[PDB]
Amino acid sequence: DIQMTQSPSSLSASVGDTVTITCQARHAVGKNLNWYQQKPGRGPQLLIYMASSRHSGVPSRFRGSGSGREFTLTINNLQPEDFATYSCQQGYTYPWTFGQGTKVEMKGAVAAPSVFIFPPSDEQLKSGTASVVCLLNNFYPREAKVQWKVDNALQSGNSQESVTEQDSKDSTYSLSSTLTLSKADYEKHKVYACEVTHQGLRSPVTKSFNRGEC
Amino acid sequence: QVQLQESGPGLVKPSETLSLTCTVSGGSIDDYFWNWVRQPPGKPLECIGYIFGRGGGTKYNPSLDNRVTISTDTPNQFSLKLRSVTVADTAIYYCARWNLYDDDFGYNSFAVWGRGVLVTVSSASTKGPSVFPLAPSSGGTAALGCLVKDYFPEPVTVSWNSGALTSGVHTFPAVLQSSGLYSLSSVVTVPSSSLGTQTYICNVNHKPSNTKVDKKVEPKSCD
Repeated sequence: DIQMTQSPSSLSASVGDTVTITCQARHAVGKNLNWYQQKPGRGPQLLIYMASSRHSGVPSRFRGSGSGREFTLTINNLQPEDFATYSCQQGYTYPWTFGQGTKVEMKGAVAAPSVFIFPPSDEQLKSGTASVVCLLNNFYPREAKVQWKVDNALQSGNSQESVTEQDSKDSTYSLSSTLTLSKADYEKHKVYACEVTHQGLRSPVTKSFNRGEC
Repeated sequence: QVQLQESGPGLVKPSETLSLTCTVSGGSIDDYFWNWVRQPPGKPLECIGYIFGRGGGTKYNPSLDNRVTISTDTPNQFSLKLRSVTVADTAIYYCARWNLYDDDFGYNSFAVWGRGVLVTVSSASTKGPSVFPLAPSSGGTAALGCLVKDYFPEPVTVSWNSGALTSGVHTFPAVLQSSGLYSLSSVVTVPSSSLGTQTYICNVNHKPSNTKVDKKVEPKSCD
């Protein structure tokens, strides 16, 4: 099929800014190019068709341009409701392939995470499993890394993490990581550590506990 | 006033056939390409296939490996069958109309979409969560939370103090464990001064099992 590539995959902007999203087709498609908008929990809706035509009801701040293999969506005077994901799509030959989407996010100031580590609860340990949780709170930008260690052993393959959507007011993200171990293994070890790397820190920070401490 | 909406099971077991219906209301199945499209989590939107009119020509994306059938079984419905599903087929499925006519908005685009339906491919069974308290060892700000573990299907919602506590709350996307069950955390940061001026309860709701749990979380102390 015709490969579609958008640039960038995500960008940060402020209300009132002009934002430009690029879309490239590996083969030429004339003016047969659409743009769609999506939000979390909301499916796609048409913004632009035939490269530059606005769909009914779309504000004039949205502008499509380009042809052949190179296209752009310009959003002037970016509004709060415009923080969203934008996808291009060629409508020249089926399958009418989509680009990967570009997420328009809010700009924020660099902020290091506040890090908290939570031991398994006594309540959970009554059963055969232990979950250790590390919270990276209110940081910017989104990229961050967690490393888990138990008695200095690197834990690889037994953690999972997820990240919130950006905070409406402060532009920040938070991340939760859970290390899973058996109760028998948790009770056999002492030192639990979450090491965090993030742009807002000059070098890594580590939060840790000794099993059983108050 | 032409509206589309998808219906059918939200859960399909691996190797089984996923079936969905799109109901066109206001209008009916007419001279357009009636399409199915999907978006797997973390992947681009993907065309699945279409049919023209009532029983006209079809076209299917080769990416679906010849597992697709699309038919127009009533004047107002068209359907998708997707055979031999795997986890790669978990996605939000949309029906959509491709506009054919140069005298209307949306020419050569998906101008009208359904709202989408999430179909998850899983062998798991409905199970309500266990809820555990999150308290770190005893800077001015404290963190507390709840771990909502071992439930299926999604979703679970969490509030704090029956909705009276909203500032500082973060409820994370769930993760899927290899057991086939989800786990999720919800945390809140609060003034450390408040750890003795306030009780903290997370209110967990798992509607698929009609399970509600109100879990009191108490801070740790070295006293």
